[PDB]
Amino acid sequence: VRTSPTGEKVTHTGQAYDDGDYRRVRFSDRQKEVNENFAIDLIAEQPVSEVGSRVISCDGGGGALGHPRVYINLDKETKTGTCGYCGLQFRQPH
Amino acid sequence: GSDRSRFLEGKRAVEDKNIGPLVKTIMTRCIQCTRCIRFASEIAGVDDLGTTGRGNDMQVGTYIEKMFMSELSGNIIDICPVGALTSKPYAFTARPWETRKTESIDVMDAVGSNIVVSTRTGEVMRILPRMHEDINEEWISDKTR
Amino acid sequence: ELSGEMVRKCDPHIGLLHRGTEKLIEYKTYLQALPYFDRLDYVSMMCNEQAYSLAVEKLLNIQPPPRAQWIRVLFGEITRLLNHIMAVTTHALDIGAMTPFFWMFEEREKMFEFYERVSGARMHAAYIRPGGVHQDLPLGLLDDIYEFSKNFSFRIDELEEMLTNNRIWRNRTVDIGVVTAEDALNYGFSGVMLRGSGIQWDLRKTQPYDVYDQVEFDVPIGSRGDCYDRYLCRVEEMRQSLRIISQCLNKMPPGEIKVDDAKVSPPKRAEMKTSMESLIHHFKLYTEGYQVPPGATYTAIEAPKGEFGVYLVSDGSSRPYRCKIKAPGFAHLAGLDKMSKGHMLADVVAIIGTQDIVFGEVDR
Amino acid sequence: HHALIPHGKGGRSSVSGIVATVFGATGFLGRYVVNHLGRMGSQVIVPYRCEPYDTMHLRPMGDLGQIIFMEWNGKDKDSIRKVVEHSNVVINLVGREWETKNFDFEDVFVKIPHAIAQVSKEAGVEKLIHISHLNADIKSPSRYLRSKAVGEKEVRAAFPEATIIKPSDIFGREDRFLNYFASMRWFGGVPLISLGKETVKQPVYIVDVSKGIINAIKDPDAKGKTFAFVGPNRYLLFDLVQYIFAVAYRPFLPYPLPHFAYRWVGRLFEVSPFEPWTTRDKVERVHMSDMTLPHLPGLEDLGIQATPLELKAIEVLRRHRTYRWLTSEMEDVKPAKTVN
Amino acid sequence: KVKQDMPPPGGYGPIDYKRNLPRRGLSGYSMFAVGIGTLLFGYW
Amino acid sequence: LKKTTGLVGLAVCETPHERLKILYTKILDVLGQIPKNAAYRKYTEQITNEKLGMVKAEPDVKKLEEQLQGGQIEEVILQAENELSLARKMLRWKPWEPLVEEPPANQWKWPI
Amino acid sequence: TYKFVNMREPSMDMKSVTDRAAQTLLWTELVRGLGMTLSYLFREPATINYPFEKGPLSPRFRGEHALRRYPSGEERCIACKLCEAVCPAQAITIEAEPRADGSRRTTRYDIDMTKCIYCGFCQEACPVDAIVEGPNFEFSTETHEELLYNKEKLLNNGDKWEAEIAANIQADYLYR
Amino acid sequence: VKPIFSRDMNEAKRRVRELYRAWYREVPNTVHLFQLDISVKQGRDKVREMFMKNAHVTDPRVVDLLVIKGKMELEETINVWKQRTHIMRFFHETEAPRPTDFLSKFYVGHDP
Amino acid sequence: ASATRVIQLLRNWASGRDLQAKLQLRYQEISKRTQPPPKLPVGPSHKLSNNYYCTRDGRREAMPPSIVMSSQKEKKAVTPAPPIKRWELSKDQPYL
Amino acid sequence: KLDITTLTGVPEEHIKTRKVRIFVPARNNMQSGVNNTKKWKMEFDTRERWENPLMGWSSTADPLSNLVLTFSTKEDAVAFAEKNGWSFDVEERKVPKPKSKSYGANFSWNKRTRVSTK
Amino acid sequence: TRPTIRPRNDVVHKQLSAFGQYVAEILPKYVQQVQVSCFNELEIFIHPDGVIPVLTFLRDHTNAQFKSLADLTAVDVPTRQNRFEIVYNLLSLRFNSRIRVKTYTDELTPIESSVTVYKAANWYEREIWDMFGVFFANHPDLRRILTDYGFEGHPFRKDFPLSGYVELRYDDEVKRVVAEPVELAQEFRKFDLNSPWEAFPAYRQPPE
Amino acid sequence: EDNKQFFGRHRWVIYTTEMNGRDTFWDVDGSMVPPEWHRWLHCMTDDP
Ligand SMILES: NC(=O)C1=CN([C@@H]2O[C@H](COP(=O)(O)OP(=O)(O)OC[C@H]3O[C@@H](n4cnc5c(N)ncnc54)[C@H](OP(=O)(O)O)[C@@H]3O)[C@@H](O)[C@H]2O)C=CC1
Ligand code: SF4
Ligand code: SF4
Ligand code: SF4
Ligand code: SF4
Repeated sequence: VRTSPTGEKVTHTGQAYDDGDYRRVRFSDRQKEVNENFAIDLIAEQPVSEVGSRVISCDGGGGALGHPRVYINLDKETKTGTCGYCGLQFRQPH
Repeated sequence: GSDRSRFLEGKRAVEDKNIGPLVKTIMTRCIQCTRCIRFASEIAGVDDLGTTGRGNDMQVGTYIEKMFMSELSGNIIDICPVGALTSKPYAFTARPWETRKTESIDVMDAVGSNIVVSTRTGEVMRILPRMHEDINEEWISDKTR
Repeated sequence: ELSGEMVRKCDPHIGLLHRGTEKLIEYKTYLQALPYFDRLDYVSMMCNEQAYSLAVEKLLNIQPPPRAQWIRVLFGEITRLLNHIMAVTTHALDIGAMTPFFWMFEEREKMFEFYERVSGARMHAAYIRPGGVHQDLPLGLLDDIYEFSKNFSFRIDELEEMLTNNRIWRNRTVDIGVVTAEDALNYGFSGVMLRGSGIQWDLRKTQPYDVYDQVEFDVPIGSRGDCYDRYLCRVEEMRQSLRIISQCLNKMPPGEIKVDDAKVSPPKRAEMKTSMESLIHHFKLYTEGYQVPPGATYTAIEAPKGEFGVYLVSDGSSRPYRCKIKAPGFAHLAGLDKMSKGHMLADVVAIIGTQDIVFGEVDR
Repeated sequence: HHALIPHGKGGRSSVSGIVATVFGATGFLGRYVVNHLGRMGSQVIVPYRCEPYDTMHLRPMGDLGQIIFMEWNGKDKDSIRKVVEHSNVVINLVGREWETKNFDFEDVFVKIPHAIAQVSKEAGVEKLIHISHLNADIKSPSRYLRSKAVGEKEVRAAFPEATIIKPSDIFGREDRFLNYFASMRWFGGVPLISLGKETVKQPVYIVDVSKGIINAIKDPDAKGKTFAFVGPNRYLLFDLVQYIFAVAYRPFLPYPLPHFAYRWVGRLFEVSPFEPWTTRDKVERVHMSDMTLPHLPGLEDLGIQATPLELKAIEVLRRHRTYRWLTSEMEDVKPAKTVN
Repeated sequence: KVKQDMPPPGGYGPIDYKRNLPRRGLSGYSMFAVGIGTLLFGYW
Repeated sequence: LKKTTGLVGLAVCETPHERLKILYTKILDVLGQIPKNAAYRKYTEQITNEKLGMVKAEPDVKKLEEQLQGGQIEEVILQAENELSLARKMLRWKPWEPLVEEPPANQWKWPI
Repeated sequence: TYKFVNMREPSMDMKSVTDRAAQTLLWTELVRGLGMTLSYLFREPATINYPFEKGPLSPRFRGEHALRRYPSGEERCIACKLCEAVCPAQAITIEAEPRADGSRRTTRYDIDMTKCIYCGFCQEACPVDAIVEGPNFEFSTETHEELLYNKEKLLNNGDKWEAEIAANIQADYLYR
Repeated sequence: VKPIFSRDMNEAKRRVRELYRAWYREVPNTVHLFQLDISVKQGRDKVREMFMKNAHVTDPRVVDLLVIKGKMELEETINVWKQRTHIMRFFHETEAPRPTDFLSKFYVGHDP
Repeated sequence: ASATRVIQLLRNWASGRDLQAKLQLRYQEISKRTQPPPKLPVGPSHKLSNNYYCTRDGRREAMPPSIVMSSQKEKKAVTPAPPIKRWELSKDQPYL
Repeated sequence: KLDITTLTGVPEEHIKTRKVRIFVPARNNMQSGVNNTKKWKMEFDTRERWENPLMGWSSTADPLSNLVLTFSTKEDAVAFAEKNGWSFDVEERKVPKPKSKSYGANFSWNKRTRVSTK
Repeated sequence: TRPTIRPRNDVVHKQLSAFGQYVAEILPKYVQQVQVSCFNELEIFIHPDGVIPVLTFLRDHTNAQFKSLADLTAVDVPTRQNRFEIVYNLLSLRFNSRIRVKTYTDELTPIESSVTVYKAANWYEREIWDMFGVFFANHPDLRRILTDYGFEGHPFRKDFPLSGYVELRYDDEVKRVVAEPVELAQEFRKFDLNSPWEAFPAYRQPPE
Repeated sequence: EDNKQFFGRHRWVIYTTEMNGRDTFWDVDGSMVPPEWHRWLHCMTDDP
């Protein structure tokens, strides 16, 4: 969560009010509600799982409590397979 | 079709192919209709897309790391029945029901291709071809699209 | 127009709560329109939901599952208990009693808790939908309903003790609001308004809808067509609803709560997350909705306030072309002027109470 | 820097492009100014020194988010900087007809406006509108108008391109000018210095003043110009008060009072800890005839035709009528004699 | 094994649904007698 | 003699058979004026004659009510009066005549 | 099939006449009603000591909307917009763009808590369980604008109530 | 075509004149009862303006329906069904003037 | 409840009924808030064979209304339906 | 010469300044379905939409922005537009021209229609 | 068997068809078409002139005793020349059956009031006049119900926008609630939901 | 918790006198209840 030149806290979307913008007045004696937790950083932090099969399935964890089950091809050595929903990454060993 | 699935086995997955900066490819969604190959051969004239392999492992796309470059390449996005081939610039931006469709004419060229300008909340979201058998059959150039 | 306190002319002005519900329904899919019917009659939400569901199912040519039907009948009778509690207690409060209101509204709170447990909304739940009911009863709800029903009779008896035989209450209602049976029929009156006058008509028996053919209850009929007789009819109807609730509790069937057709009723969450066809159908049902075969139907139920009807015309799309709601209160408020003739202002208040008008229904 | 393109059809939801800080918006003129700003779609920032309850009436005036209330102190410059930081326009309407222990005429009409103008110039606000009585002059008997003239000089000093609007008595429903004369019925006869024959006044309708201010904000030429706001007709005080009582259908009993006696009475009412009914300054300002300043531009320059007092008097003075005359039409009372 | 909210085996107990307004009080003759006796004692 | 019909506004008729006979005879008289080939006359006469024969045959009010299946006999007399009024208005309306006008081309087409 | 309310005839025997006369003159029935009120006076009151005591609620309660996350911390939303589509009041505004990672995430997610009807849809509709009406009901505000929620506000609510929301979803996930 | 109330334009004009008379006499009573601050002349001018707005109608049925709507509005005003807000809505006081010249529309916005 | 015996007697006598037996306020009789996980049954169409949707497609079995009579190209009198049968007084409680 | 403009209640600006387009909606090229190309549609001219200052939601002042009407035939839509006194522009229906399709042509001996890949 | 699909009752279908033919024969002057829906509902289509005669026939026992007007409403289909379809729903308690009679009208063509026949059509016809633009002749009192006292347009007419043309707010300047042109802060988002593929082949209209 | 008391009064919470830098000795509110105890207090769960 970086801070913009005006002193506002830039959101995860990247939204920050420019010095020219008059809409910054809305926070004059109030606060701008920004979620400190950023999805991109946390998803990056997760370790990459290494699986020995060409295709693996991600349900998001918790079965029916997660996301629709999808099968990911891991043939490409260069790039890890990434779940469309979960965002977790997998790659074949070696 | 039926409203339920009797398929109790694991599904197949296909490694995605990169065919350019305009068409986003998720080949696991491909249904091997071969529309893209026939379009590229017949209309575009570029015989670079084809089927490699046999059986359930049959895959559609350049065997090599070739890029499908043509004026009419974007039309494969429209032709593809499934979302295997999708517009990279338009990816994730909007859903079909939201968009308001306005029928208009392109100005990039003098062909006068008829187009549908899709706008949501006052913002242009995409340009889609409109059928005029005389001027543009169902296709538009990459610059128009 | 009052000469003294005698009402020479009573002219009802409505539309103070007209929210354009019918126009808005045309812009919504059938599922999206379902919450509207909860709001039409705030006191009897689930019955209106059932009426809409019956209309949509008849147009769809699909049949709700049996357990769904029994759940619908049970919660409809609970809604009738709520509606009659509200009507009788608010009528007494307007005529000045003011204690049975609190007494019975405690039980109304308990029935609201049943609503919340099933749906998560104390009132205005979307539980009853075309094709069945959204979710199966939470485990333990039926025994709790039994606990409530076993004791509710004492509360109704105490209310009768307060009001039934009181000289003051009988004076305020004994011969006010008399309506002839032929006048009641012509003016479009339904429910207790007809039955108070002595006409024997209850759609639950004459034209059963969901499972009322399989339950036993007695239609209370009145003899004098007065406010007092209608109050007696409503109390006896509450007791008969308790009888029906016991019957529904004992004979609840096992099985599915929504039609096993994924092109009308959404698939189960696990199936949608595990099966491609289920995911496709969930996506389409929650974005486009289910197309209804073109047609028109007038489906009516014996709602707690009378006959509730929906004239639904379908153009074959996912959104209804026209939806006309027949509110029982409309004709009763129309006949209020005829009923008020020859009475005073307090009699007019009592007559307004007798016809159990919720103006969300009247104005729509 | 803080420039917004206007968008919309001028409705509640539209964006006028006007971001304004209306000082003293919790008052007779502030209400109408804020209403006119909000209807266009402008963003209105209201500095309030009173309880939030008193500002509640202004809450419905604007669409969601348009009206922002920020507490401010006249003595503290930092609050002025906070309020005026993001505004492209600032309107100063801070004025009390009665002096108070904490704030005298000097502070309200000189110090406050000067601080506002200086902080606005520092902040970068494009436009500033300041209000000073038409009768304002450094040699006037009333301290109110004297401080008004000094404040006008100081504001012009701090903000060279500032529009200064000099309005006459502004008659309106919440006015303290027509209500002041009507309220004199409770005390029996209407005390008038010289019976009001020697005094001539040119009242202005409140809506006209607010529309003039808004048009001045809209008008590019208004910068660095002093406008005089005056009504269509000039009246003798006797005729005007008689017309007030006639429209109120209350008996008129004019009795001449010596100036010193009226000043003593004004001193008596000044004693009240709460809002004084009348002050010696009030008596002096009432007696003082409205100045005629042909040089200054007026409402006609801004495009608004002044509404005559006759048309709008019934609005202000109907409430003072008794039950017998509450329903009487406006036309029953003929227009008062005009000294024009 | 299926587990839905179902009625207890054998069903629920019977639920009372009819008016039970009780019969209470002395006979009219007795109440009048008591009132008259009180009146007479008060008079004496 | 039933104390009450049970429906408010409807009073027990002391002479039900006589009233029903008179009403049915009047209905037949009105029907006679209507053209012979009019369906209204044929059907209404068929219904009336059956009702009048039933009324004459049965001397007991309860048995007659069971046979007629029209509810309580007072309701039957009320329906007879309604029929008489209809027959009288029918004569003026002359519904038996051909259709006044065919609808526009697609006035009853749905879906549109 | 049908029952007769009223339709009872009083007995004319001297004892019954005397009883009814006593009721009229001696006000027996009003006394019975008075006794009922007194009995209620001596019964325990039903009032709960709010705020200290809170009324019962079930896991299926529909309250303040919330945006949930995966256990990793990634937001569950995949910008399906089907939850926007099913909203009966059109209270949800969603805009999305491919994020730097390349994932389908929502740049804008707004629920107008003033146009919402708290139907409970989009909790059933949303495929990934991202949007959930949580347990909170005491979110009254002093301004209208506070009730126009933003993606940041919804995510903050999800973080605040995740402990309760997860338990309730666990309780009711099998019924769904 | 079936006439609503008038078979020809002259009859509809007669009905329109009757309605205008009714409004013209009602205007002062409206100003008195609703405690409106407009003058009687102002209200009668507004009545004329409302009548003149539909002066282009050339079809008798449209004129008859307009007279019906005007009679309903007059009934509302004669009673107090309409409030001062409803009566003063005819005078669009709150709405700002909208320029009709081409240049002003060009300056203000994109509207045609 | 927690009422003393004297108050219970007073309330019961005033009511004319035994209030203790049926108490409006709810006690340990209510169902436990936490319940064992459910296992909801599947419906009739959850089969792996002979389940083709064409057989069970209700909507596609709807048909446009049948036209009995159209203007644009003895017999016994008939009624809309057989006349309704009179209701029978309830056995449990014919008169309330 | 039917005119319901006075009776409709529409304000004059929308009656006079609005152009209504009568057309058969073109098929969405993304899909091969043609069911949504079988009925004429009447749609009003687009007007300004601006962003709300508070939330950025698209605001409009055009009452008829979302108004779309379906007509079985072009003449009916024209009649409705004339009766309501809206200026109308009619775009003639576009129908796919008949095509000649041969699977055998894919394997022609001498023509260029032979397909390199199947 | 076939649990999902709704059970069909042919007996009621035959009875309703027979009674529809009965009505068509008795009143050929007004009835144009009678059809029985496959959910067992009977509709008789009548010329606009026949509302009073056909309704009076239905109420009075020519083997039909529909003495209750369930509801009266109109459906605005702009395509048709007579854009309004007046619908009457009647209930016969003697025969426990319901039938529907439908007629058409234009904006300029009056339709006779049925207050004489039924007396519950006063408010229903007033609502039809208020929302739709139909005028019922000889009505005892035709005025607005469910709309504002000064409302100008006729809603429910498929031309009227859902949000309308005017909006109400309180104005401090005039100390009054004042109408103004509608200006939505969030324009209603029109969703095109119809699928390009036909769902019901049974109702496929002829290609023409 | 007092299980003897009737349902709705068996569980109650005594709000803290100081929370998040606010004096709540007199001013208490429902939102002060943390989410984990919210379900216990509102009877959504029987387990504290
Ligand atoms: N006829 C007229 O109205 C004329 C107008 N003017 C000037 O224009 C303005 C018109 O206001 P008017 O209609 O009289 O209504 P007010 O007297 O209510 O105007 C004063 C406004 O400023 C605020 N205010 C007053 N004193 C102070 C202070 N010491 N510090 C900070 N804020 C203060 C008041 O809020 P609060 O109550 O909270 O203090 C109120 O909003 C005044 O400035 C006046 O001098 C000039 C000539 C004639
Ligand atoms: S058009 Fe799409 S589905 Fe067909 S072969 Fe090409 S990628 Fe696969
Ligand atoms: S929506 Fe269609 S294209 Fe997209 S994944 Fe599903 S089946 Fe494939
Ligand atoms: S479930 Fe919620 S967050 Fe996820 S795509 Fe749907 S609306 Fe967006
Ligand atoms: S629960 Fe709220 S967000 Fe979800 S559909 Fe209902 S109103 Fe919209």
